[PDB]
Amino acid sequence: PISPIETVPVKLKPGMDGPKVKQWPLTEEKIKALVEICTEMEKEGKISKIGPENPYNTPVFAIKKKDSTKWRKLVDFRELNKRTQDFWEVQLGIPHPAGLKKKKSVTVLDVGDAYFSVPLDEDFRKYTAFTIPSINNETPGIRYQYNVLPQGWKGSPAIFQSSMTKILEPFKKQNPDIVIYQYMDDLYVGSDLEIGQHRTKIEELRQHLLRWGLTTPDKKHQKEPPFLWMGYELHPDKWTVQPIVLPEKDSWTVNDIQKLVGKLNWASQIYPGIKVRQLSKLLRGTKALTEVIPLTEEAELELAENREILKEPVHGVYYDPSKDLIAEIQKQGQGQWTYQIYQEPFKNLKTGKYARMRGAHTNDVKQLTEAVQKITTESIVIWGKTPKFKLPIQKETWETWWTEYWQATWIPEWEFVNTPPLVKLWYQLEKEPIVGAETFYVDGAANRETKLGKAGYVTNKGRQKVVPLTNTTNQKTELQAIYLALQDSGLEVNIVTNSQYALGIIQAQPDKSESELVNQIIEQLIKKEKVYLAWVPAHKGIGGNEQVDKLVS
Amino acid sequence: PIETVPVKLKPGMDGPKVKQWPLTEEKIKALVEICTEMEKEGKISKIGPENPYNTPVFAIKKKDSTKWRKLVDFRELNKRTQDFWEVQLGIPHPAGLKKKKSVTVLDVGDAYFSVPLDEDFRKYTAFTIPSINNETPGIRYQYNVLPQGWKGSPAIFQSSMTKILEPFKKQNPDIVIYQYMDDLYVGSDLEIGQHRTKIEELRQHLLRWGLTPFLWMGYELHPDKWTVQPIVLPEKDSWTVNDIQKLVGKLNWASQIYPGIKVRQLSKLLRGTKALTEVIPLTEEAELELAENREILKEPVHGVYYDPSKDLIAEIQKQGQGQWTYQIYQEPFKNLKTGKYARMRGAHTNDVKQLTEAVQKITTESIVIWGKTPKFKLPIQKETWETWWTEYWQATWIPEWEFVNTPPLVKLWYQ
DNA sequence: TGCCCCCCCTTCGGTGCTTTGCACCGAAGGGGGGG
Ligand SMILES: Nc1nc(=O)n([C@@H]2CS[C@H](COP(=O)(O)OP(=O)(O)OP(=O)(O)O)O2)cc1F
Ligand SMILES: OC[C@H]1O[C@@](CO)(O[C@H]2O[C@H](CO)[C@@H](O)[C@H](O)[C@H]2O)[C@@H](O)[C@@H]1O
Ligand SMILES: [Ca+2]
Ligand SMILES: [N+]
Repeated sequence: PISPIETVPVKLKPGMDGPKVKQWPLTEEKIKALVEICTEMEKEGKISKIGPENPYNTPVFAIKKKDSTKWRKLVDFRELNKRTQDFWEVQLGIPHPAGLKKKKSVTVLDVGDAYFSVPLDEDFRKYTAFTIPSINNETPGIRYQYNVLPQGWKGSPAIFQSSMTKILEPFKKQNPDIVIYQYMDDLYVGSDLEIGQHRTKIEELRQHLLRWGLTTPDKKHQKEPPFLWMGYELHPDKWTVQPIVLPEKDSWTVNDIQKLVGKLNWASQIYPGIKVRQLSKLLRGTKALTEVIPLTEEAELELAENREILKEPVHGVYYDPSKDLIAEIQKQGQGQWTYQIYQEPFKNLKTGKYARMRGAHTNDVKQLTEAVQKITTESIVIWGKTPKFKLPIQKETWETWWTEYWQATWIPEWEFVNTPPLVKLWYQLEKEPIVGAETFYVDGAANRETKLGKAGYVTNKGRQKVVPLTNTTNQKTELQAIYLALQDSGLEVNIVTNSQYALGIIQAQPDKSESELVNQIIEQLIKKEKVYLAWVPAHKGIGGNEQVDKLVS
Repeated sequence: PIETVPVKLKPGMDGPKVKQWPLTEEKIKALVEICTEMEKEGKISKIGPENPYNTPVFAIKKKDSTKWRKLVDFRELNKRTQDFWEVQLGIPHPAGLKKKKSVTVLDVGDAYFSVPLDEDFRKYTAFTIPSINNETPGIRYQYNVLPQGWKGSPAIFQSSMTKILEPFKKQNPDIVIYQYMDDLYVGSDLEIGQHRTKIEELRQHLLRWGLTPFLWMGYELHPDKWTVQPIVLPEKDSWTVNDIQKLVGKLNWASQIYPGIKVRQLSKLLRGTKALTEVIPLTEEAELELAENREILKEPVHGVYYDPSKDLIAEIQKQGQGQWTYQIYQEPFKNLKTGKYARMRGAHTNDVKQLTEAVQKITTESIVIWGKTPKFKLPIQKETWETWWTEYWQATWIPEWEFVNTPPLVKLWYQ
């Protein structure tokens, strides 16, 4: 006699009624394999048959298990999901083996027929109705309603997952010497107990679960390493991911590149140095998923470099709380960053990468800061603390950046590691006008209708320029005016603009941009030795600003 | 045997559904201990996924305090909860609190746990306690009593609050007491020794009801010493073209606040196309223009007053070298207060801690002056703030905020 | 031709000041992974 698992109250959204979707045609091969499964649920009591007073129905189908000889029954509750109340998911994240502490004895279990061992809400079972063709629609057929959590219902995962925790709660509290990682029905259990005591507690747990109707078949009972868990392989002292299959196809479609970049990301968690910039760059564009893409010279090398990393088998280690966490970052070029997290040198807990390009104009320091923020949050999730950082940026560079930037920014306790390429600021704007340097009053303007414009300057030494521009905008002409002044001035220059737009961009010392023009401006700024930018209001009759504003307007 | 005050949400509004953010090991351990004790005492009870609502939770340590304190980010629930002023349960704000020489802030939120919460409203207080490395799915709870940090707690508890304070208020008629969220603000013009003595009396006065994070803590304010930061124009004996350009820019900006400011005579000095470092003398007309502009900036702005029905907004500029400027307003260019902070904790080493301190300081001043907390415009990237601010939060409330990126083209509030 | 969670990369539309162009950001659809 099992302990009845208390039902979770479930309701439909107000004013909404059950689903009525009927069934789509099914192949005879599938219609046949289905009825056999339905009858088994009838026997075990998982499904009741009486359905004449039930006006609802939801389509049904089936697919096979992952490399198994068993079909899987699925119900398209998409319509019922819309009319069902909203739930708060209790699954907040995915455990990671680098967060595990070493244990002397370990076990991995799986609950057999998880969803079908949890009693569904009495009042809700009527809406889970579904019809299966008896014989190609020759006869009417067998209708059923679910007595337990079904597959396809948005409420099944959260309900089963919450019930699984209520069942385990008394076992854990009465056995604090044990660790249990519960992810759905998958179960990890480890202790430093003698193997004999461990097997004892394990069977006590198996009995506890069976006491609430939860079976733990021996086919899924892992007793010997390497334990397969969450897509990894858990050895006593080291862990690793399960082998990665890289498609080596010679003709690449859009979807092929998507699958490739996906596996590379998954591999980046332990294989250090993975890059996907040039490969993903092939994916940018409104191409159909089937269109064939020829790999670029850069993309082909990036794939080759990754292949070399994956050739060798890599393993991570487990977590020792008595030791500090170290996070080390290296710049990979073109806004790419890899890192390693470890407690002892060369024994990584895990690796990862950051390549997000956020913002039209940025620099390496901002990106290194973003990488630090990613690693910090990731570290809190997996271990609940911040690692000490080893960064390829000089204390002086960082001090110069964060003290001068107008936004608040910060990096937790960190030290410099001399591992080129180093991060640096590529130019510095003066805080005061430069004595004896030519003063360029720059300005630009464009016609909103014809999109034609002008950019130019006038200097205190009589130097002047106006350049005509086509297919442009006010903002672009303002950048162009600044660009001209940089090209036409010596190594030191004062520049007076009225473009808040251009000044905001440049004052943040970007070193990279999606704008060809801004990149050209950066290339000039790096060549200068002193550059003072100043803003003045327009149409105030100011110095060369009134003069330059008439020229280009 | 206490009847519960029925509470409703604002019509046409669902409950809060805010995700729980990751917690450091020290904060989770504190929460698991705090909730284990609150569950034994019935103040909270476990719930399941059938409850669709959720509010973030974490833990803080107040200034010079070594013990943890649970903090629920009820900002979303507080915005959706019925305004109790319409229910007449609003707490009036005393204009004389800012005038007292001293003001102590006592954490009285603990008393809210004695009052039960409306059954039908408890589902809206749901929160989830996470686990390290996601070993255990989220463990969800909900409140059965008045939870700390919810705007309804002090409102419902006010009827009980006034009675407890009855005897002390009648014995000390010159003392001001204001209630905001979990805090009590007690001000006097007494000497510090006598002031701290009266505060100790109020504590023991509370335990007289207690027998019938903790209360022992208190923080001292001195609003009579609070100063403002006006817009100032430098004083130079010689000016360069660049100086006058900056000045014309600043004045042109300031004219949105003071409509009488003129720059016509100063602009004409920049008539040529001169080198930025060229020293140019002030004309007779420009000399009077500058002096008259300084005069305008001395007097107050016309038509700026506090409207109790409008939200407060606070902007903050990082000026560098540990300096931080701020303005509080309800209508743009109608600042109710402008100020500056310097040499706070974090100065010269940690921007985020300093800004965190600034937000707390400004909120504390808004509560004392208007009984409102402002919505902040923060000069920081969203990700940078969300990664660190909880490491330095020391207040039992949390203000609303948004993120801005305003390059300082004109150093308007700090020369 | 299902359900729930996490991650990265690209796209796209809403939003607000740089303003009617441009920058930012969150949602979503693609992929990887877990059950
Ligand atoms: N593709 C999947 N869809 C699902 O709805 N599930 C759900 C959530 S986890 C739950 C587990 O199913 P049951 O235990 O029968 O399924 P199982 O294959 O994991 O386990 P087993 O055959 O009972 O040992 O099914 C799993 C899938 F892999
Ligand atoms: O930093 C804001 C950030 O916080 C979230 C989730 O915690 O919402 C909280 O903060 C908002 C900003 O003040 C509040 O409006 C909201 O009520 C509160 O829950 C996110 O929504 C937001 O990105
Ligand atoms: Ca299973
Ligand atoms: N113009």
